[PDB]
Amino acid sequence: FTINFGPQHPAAHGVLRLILELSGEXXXXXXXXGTEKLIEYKTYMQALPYFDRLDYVSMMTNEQVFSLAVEKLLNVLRGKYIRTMFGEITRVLNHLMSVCSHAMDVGALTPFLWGFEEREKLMEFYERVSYVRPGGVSQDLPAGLLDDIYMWATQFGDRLDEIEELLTDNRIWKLRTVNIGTVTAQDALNLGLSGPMLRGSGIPFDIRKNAPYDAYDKVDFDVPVMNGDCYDRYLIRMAEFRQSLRIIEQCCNDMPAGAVKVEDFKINSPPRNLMKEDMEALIHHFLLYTKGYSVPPGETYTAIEAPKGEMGVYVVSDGSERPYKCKIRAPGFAHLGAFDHIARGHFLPDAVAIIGTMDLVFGEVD
Amino acid sequence: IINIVEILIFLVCVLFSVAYLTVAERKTLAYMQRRLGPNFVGYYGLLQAFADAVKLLLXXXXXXXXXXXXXXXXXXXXXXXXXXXXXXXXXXXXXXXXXXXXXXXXXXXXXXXXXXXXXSLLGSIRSTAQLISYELILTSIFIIIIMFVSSLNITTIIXXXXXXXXXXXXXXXXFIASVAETARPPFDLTESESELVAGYFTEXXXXXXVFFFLAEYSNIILISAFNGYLLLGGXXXXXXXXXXXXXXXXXXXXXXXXXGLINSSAYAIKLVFLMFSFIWVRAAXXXXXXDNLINFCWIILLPLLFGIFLIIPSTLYI
Amino acid sequence: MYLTYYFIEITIFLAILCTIFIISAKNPMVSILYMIALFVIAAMYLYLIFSLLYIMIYIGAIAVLFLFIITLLDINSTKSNIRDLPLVLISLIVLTISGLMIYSNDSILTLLTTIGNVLLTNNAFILLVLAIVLLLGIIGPISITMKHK
Amino acid sequence: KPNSAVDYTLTTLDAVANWARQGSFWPVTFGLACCAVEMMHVSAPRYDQDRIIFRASPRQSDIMIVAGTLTNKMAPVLRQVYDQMPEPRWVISMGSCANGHFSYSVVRGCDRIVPVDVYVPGCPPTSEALMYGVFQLQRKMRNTKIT
Amino acid sequence: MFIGTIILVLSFLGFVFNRRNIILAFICLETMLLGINLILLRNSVLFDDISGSLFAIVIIILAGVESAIGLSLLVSYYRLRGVINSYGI
Ligand code: SF4
Ligand code: SF4
Ligand code: SF4
Repeated sequence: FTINFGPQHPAAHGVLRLILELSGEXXXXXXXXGTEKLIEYKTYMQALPYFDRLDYVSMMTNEQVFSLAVEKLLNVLRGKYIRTMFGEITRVLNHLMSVCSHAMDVGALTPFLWGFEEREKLMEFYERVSYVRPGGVSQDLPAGLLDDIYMWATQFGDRLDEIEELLTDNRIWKLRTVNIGTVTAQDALNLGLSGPMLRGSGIPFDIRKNAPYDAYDKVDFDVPVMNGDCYDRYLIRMAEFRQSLRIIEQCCNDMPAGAVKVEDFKINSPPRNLMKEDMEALIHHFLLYTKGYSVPPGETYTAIEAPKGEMGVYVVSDGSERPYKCKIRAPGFAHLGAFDHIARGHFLPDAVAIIGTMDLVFGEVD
Repeated sequence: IINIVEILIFLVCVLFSVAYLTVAERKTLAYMQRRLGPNFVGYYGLLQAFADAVKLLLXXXXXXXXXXXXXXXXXXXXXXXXXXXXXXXXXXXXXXXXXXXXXXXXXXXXXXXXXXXXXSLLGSIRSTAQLISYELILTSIFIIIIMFVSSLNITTIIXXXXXXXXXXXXXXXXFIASVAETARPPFDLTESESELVAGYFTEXXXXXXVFFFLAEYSNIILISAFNGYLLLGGXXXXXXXXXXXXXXXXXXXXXXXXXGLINSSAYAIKLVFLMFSFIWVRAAXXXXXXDNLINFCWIILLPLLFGIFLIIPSTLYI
Repeated sequence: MYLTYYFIEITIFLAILCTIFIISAKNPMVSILYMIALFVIAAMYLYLIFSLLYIMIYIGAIAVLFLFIITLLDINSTKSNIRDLPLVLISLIVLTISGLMIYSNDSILTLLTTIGNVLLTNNAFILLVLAIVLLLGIIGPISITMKHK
Repeated sequence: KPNSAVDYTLTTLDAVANWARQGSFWPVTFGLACCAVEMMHVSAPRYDQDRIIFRASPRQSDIMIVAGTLTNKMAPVLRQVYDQMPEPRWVISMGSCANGHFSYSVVRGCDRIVPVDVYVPGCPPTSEALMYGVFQLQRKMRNTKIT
Repeated sequence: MFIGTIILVLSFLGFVFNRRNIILAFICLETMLLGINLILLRNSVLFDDISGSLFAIVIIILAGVESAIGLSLLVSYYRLRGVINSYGI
């Protein structure tokens, strides 16, 4: 006697074969069914188009992570500001989707529509640019970058509050979330529960702070904080939305004239106009796009905070044009191992709410 | 004979409105969400009701989970019960308010039947229970309004009401909280869908769905209208009827027309507003978690109204 | 005039059939539906208010309870000396009569039906007892199916 | 094909239902990866197309939109949903993955398991391109389609 | 009263001959109660005023109680899950 969750429309998409054993209110026997292999057979530059494919909503977190680790292995400002801006923009796009998705999953539609309008403003900022590369970035933004983010940053802080205005003063959502979704902080650490799912439960360990990457050190970010539940994980992400918007404002301000990718010819490739004057640039251009570059023989793993948890690329390089083995530390897979424990004894309609709060995407998991 | 045209027109109208109301909820909610509902299917968007309800019948689609012909029978009873409730409005019926109570008693029977897969049927029993709770609530309220009145005929209540939703504002608020709880925010979540079961609504299958939603919205227009006669303003500008409203009628001239219309336009306005409340309550909405709806009514709303029975006659004998 | 009204003894004809159908029906659910229809025929016979009382309560609640119980509780169903034993007693029924016919040969060669007046008033002792009888109704199960700690 | 055929151009009855069909078309959402995310931008931009959820049964909808990567394991499930759909049914293949990143864990094409009416390339294709595919299915239901 | 009497009879017959079943019984009894109510109602109308109408209503209330009692009796019987005691019965 079980409930086979899905098999296509559980409440949104995914796919799901969450064979939920039940007895009223019991045993989550999931089944999460070769990117790991395909990446091996692909050059470092080629793995960029593959990278964004995993977590589609916060694709840039995937890009940054991978690009960073590859940078560290290889040893490669106004470009680092663009990343901090884009990482947070993709964090706003990824936070919007999840808040709404979960607001839709158990409860009503309405917030989801609003979520999507601001998303359409970011996808427009995504079509305008395309973006991240191992040297830096594909190309420069535009003169219409500065004045456009402000129009989005002004007509967002209000909008961020209407979604909150409805949810903070939770109608049924308070009765449905408040106790549900048991996450002991010790046991979250024992189950390796990534977080923003971990920081709501009380523990204050986030990669952006513990191990700050490019331009995140120089930017002023606030302290988002009670009891490991769906409601408090849901609300922390709403505060995270406003602090992200404050990073976007703070990073839009600190944007002067600069180059976009690492000048070392063996890495990147920024000629575009120089293809007509230099010989070393074509011999290089042809070679980078045919063979590529061979990194140093050794292991590397650089972690980056995604809005869906802990993103890390474990790249073993055997001095080849391609990575010898690229194992992506899956935030959504790590978080899901705590479902059989968190949803144990919980309700069936709440078993949908307990899943949306985890902030999962199947593309990242598998 | 003459009555055949009087019944026909009315029912054709009722059905017309039922069909359009689907498109209404659509457009209204889209306005809330900053979007537009059925943009083309019109002109206006009038032909989204028809061209859709025509498309489910043309599909013309059955699993042993529900007995052969009992599978497409609850679809018939849900509509047949809704048919009676509208027809029982037009006619006077000397004992009318406990004729309205006979139909909402008999409507629910189709839910217990609907699924009678083991577990899906279990899910049906939940809704069966859920409905049963608020159906008891409404009766408690019907009864309170009869306490104030004593005359069981619906008409006497409709006509009796220079006040209606002034004393009974709290009661009416509780009526809408139950009137919606019988079908919209909870039932939308009470559907559950675990897994597939039952898509958007009760395994539709086509074209039984056409009579289902034509018992849903139909028994939302009648469910709100019913609330209107009992609790709300069941026709006319009463402040004017107190201030000497006759002026406009007496100075109008003579035709025996527009006087019969005024009231219908007022009731139309009432149901329109109640429907809008229904439009937004579906928007604002959150969870239901069946046990978290059983707890709400049995332990709270039900004993709240009980205490009211221990006030109405006491303050009547005061 | 109005012959159909005169022939509405059609109620009895229907009823006998509808109950012979509650018996014949395999299995319970159809029989439940049947009890509803039979009660509906009874209501149609009350137009010949007790229909509306009968429809609101019997069909309204009882029937709902029978349908809600059958769908909840799996139960169901469809000569070994003791089974033969009742039939043994009926062959004695025939014998009594057969012995008797041979015995006689010994010397031979505003307000609408109301009800409230008497219930709330004269029979208030009963109305009070009916509040107490309903008490048990709800309490009995709460002390038969509970299993509390 | 044939032009103004029969005694009197009617013809009317079939086209009446077909016009009603094409614009009221019921889509069954089969969300897999990124393509399901673009297909949601589609609903934000939908007005007449609006019907998703009819996707959950799935016996209530006519238009099967396969959006995302079809894993070889997912292959027998996608087969049973299309078979568990009602008879006048259409299929829209959304995405490079559902049309034709070719791996060892994914089906090389969605047409291999279920017959495909309209193909929409892109990675993921823009919302308007799915609308164009929706119109490619609209003009197809109308008997419009040819070379 | 003619109708109600016939209904009562049928109900009684169905009661015993039991028809093995055991499930039908409660339905049958409820039917019997209805039948009687019918007989009395005709008699009340024959007589006039609150003579039988009240007793009628009572049996109705009482019938409700009986169905409650019977249904909880069934819920009580039919103990759930397959756990065994040890030699005591
Ligand atoms: S490189 Fe060109 S050919 Fe390859 S995917 Fe990019 S677009 Fe297609
Ligand atoms: S590829 Fe080599 S030989 Fe061919 S022209 Fe270029 S650099 Fe000189
Ligand atoms: S097509 Fe591109 S968009 Fe759809 S799943 Fe495949 S990878 Fe994603």
